[PDB]
Amino acid sequence: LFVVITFVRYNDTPIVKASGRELSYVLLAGIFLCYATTFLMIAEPDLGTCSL
Amino acid sequence: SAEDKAAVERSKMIDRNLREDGEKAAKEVKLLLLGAGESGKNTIVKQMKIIGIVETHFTFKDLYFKMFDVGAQRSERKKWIHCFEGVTAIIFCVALSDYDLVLAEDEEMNRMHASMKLFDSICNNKWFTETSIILFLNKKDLFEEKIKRSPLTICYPEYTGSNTYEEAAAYIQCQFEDLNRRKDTKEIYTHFTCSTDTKNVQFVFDAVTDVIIKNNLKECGLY
Repeated sequence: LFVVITFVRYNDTPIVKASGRELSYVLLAGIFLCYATTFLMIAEPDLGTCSL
Repeated sequence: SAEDKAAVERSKMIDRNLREDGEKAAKEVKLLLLGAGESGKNTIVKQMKIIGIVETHFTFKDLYFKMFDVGAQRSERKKWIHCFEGVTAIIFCVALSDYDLVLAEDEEMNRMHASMKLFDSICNNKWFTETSIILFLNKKDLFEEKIKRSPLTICYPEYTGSNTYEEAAAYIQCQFEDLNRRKDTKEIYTHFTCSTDTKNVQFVFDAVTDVIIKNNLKECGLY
């Protein structure tokens, strides 16, 4: 979230240009989802959780 | 429309040829060539060729170059230079030996200031914003031979350097590059050349390659 809000508020400096912009935002949201996988795993198996 | 199907066939074949030739031409790089009279553009064009509008074709490791020599047109540049808007290089040739010369049939206007005035008119023209200028400070040897005696102050009264060659040519480069106002977007690739086998073709190749990459990185917003 810190890196997301850093790019979001610095969305115009030549190094975020060099980072490719929104393709990098896609990468970083992918990292966010890969992290939330851990939050999802420790929960009770139930039925929906095992599917997700 | 039994025969008009053949007409559509002709149209499709012509469109195919059109697209192939168009992509072949858009493959190639277009370089303007301009400068004052006797700026030494002949020597420069001879070097790249060894490796109305006069079109000269040369290749340097693919990336086939077409060069357009325009000095031949004594006419209104304002209504002509609205063309050449798609050139990815504007080779400007100026001879540093012009600093010493008072006249070019132009009311004792110093040839150097005449060249700078033409450079100002062409670099800042609003047709050319993304096109990059490659600056050939030609005849570096004859300048080095002249500066040893005749002070650059005859051309640039505010110059206070020791008339040593490096401190003079660096001043001319600094002045020509500071003459470009829209430096935020435009780039000036100043180089020193003379009548010898320099890397001027290699330098044109490198500057053109860099400008191409800069343009493409603007296309995707990476730069």
